[PDB]
Amino acid sequence: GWTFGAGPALQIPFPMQMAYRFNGIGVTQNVLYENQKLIANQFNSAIG
Amino acid sequence: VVIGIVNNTVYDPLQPELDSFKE
Amino acid sequence: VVIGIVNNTVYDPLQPELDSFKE
Ligand SMILES: *[C@@H]1O[C@H](CO)[C@@H](O[C@@H]2O[C@H](CO)[C@@H](O)[C@H](O)[C@H]2NC(C)=O)[C@H](O)[C@H]1NC(C)=O
Ligand SMILES: *[C@@H]1O[C@H](CO)[C@@H](O[C@@H]2O[C@H](CO)[C@@H](O)[C@H](O)[C@H]2NC(C)=O)[C@H](O)[C@H]1NC(C)=O
Repeated sequence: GWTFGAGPALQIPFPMQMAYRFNGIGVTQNVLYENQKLIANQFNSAIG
Repeated sequence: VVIGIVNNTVYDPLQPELDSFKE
Repeated sequence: VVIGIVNNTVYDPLQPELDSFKE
């Protein structure tokens, strides 16, 4: 995540980092937690 | 619907508080 | 004092729990 930007690199699974980065913009993590597949497909289509 | 959800129990604070006084 | 406040009802989670087991 961004935990290496402050101190030591502290690992975290990418769905959970994605969840907190959704929490940082206003929405709650549950929207991501049942839209994970759609979010991943949108990310892949955009990066393609 | 959640991927990777594990099985565990939560603790309701009201459950042991209602029956100690009423029952 | 609030302008534009509408009339509605809220739900108390304690209310159905207290009388279900005590009564
Ligand atoms: C968590 O516990 C529940 C128990 O409710 C498990 O649900 C079982 O799932 C299997 C597979 O679908 C069914 O055959 C059983 O009938 C379910 N149990 C009941 C009581 O209905 C669930 O699989 C458990 N999850 C994990 C990750 O262990
Ligand atoms: C919301 O409901 C309350 C219920 O009390 C309404 O208040 C009453 O309004 C009438 C009409 O002015 C008065 O005669 C009553 O005395 C009021 N009740 C009390 C307890 O003061 C209120 O008007 C409703 N608001 C809306 C927008 O419907």
